[PDB]
Amino acid sequence: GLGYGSWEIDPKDLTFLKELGTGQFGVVKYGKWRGQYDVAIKMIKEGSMSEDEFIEEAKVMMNLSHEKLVQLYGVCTKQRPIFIITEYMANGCLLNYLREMRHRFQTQQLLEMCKDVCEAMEYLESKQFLHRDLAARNCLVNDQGVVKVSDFGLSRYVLDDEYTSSVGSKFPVRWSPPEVLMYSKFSSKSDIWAFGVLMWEIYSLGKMPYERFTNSETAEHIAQGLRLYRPHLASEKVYTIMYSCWHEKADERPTFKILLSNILDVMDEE
Ligand SMILES: NC(=O)c1ncc(N2CCCCC2)nc1Nc1ccc(C2CCNCC2)cc1
Ligand SMILES: [Cl-]
Repeated sequence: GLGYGSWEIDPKDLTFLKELGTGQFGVVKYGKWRGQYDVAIKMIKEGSMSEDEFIEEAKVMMNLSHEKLVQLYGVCTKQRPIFIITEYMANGCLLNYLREMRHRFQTQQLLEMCKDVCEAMEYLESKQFLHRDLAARNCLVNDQGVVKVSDFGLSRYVLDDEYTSSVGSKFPVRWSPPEVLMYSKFSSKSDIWAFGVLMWEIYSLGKMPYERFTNSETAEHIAQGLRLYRPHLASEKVYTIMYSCWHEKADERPTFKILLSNILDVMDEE
């Protein structure tokens, strides 16, 4: 089924309706399942993914369920290439959504985008599940403007060495705390750091972090104590929240449960 019964999905039940673009593993198409239900169809470019390891982990992701997590519906593994079938998010990638100036966002909307992500992240934390590549590019936006976290944990199965070497051209340097860039120490607290940068992305309407620095310069500078400036759209109270995510000591960073409380406190003042 589609979130019910088997999670090996029959490709014959799928109809391809539009190209959505490409992501980490290549082409993504919009389709319908059994003519009724919208789905996104991730066609996994062969050689890009550690497929056996992912399919085993997919059993684990099938059991995560939260409103603000993009739902994994199943896989199509009986063909070349394999497909991953997920919830359809009609407004696309959060990063691109933020950069479309026509939306004329209120800060009330930006803050709720942060709450959306923080709720998904608190749930993953409660399940001891790291995202490992949290950023605006890995969030999606549905037809109601709701933001949801996507492709949690999938960095573990990326075979492109430019993405997994901390010095590769594609490593999420700008979203990584010093202990990751320096020692490869991943934890819930490196997710917390990334969420702070993600909050800065949102309030910066999708500007790239540290845009005047190369990856290597950024890693050096954040390690010394350089930090992202307060976005003009972020109040002091909002900036204190993202800023708290970038403490030099991991154990001084908050949890996602604390961050959620902090965001809700600010929302409740409106
Ligand atoms: N699960 C999904 O719905 C979904 N997953 C991954 C993904 N992509 C492509 C972008 C890069 C990351 C991988 N796109 C997705 N949907 C999607 C939906 C609409 C658009 C259009 C709508 C008009 N304005 C924006 C463009 C683009 C992408
Ligand atoms: Cl800067």
